[PDB]
Amino acid sequence: HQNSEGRGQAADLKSTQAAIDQINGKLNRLIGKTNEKFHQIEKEFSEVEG
Amino acid sequence: VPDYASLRSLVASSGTLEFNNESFNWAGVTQNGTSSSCRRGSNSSFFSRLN
Repeated sequence: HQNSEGRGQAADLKSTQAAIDQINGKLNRLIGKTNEKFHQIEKEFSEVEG
Repeated sequence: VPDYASLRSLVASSGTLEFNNESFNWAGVTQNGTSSSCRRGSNSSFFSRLN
């Protein structure tokens, strides 16, 4: 802002946090989602089987 | 030939009929065996790769 008193700047945390709440929220849907699974078939081979 | 498709698929994957022949001192036996079913023009013959 700039008035007769001069220039200035001030943040708006209310809407800023509203953006972080949507971002952080999509992270916890994806980070740490891993489902454990084991003994998948051999994916690599050494001889010729056909 | 048992597991026919496997040979086909393994030979297909190689993609080459490149062939060198070696020597096996087949002692005291008749090589170049022949059958009338495997005609090679006039005379009878056999598979080109087998003895």
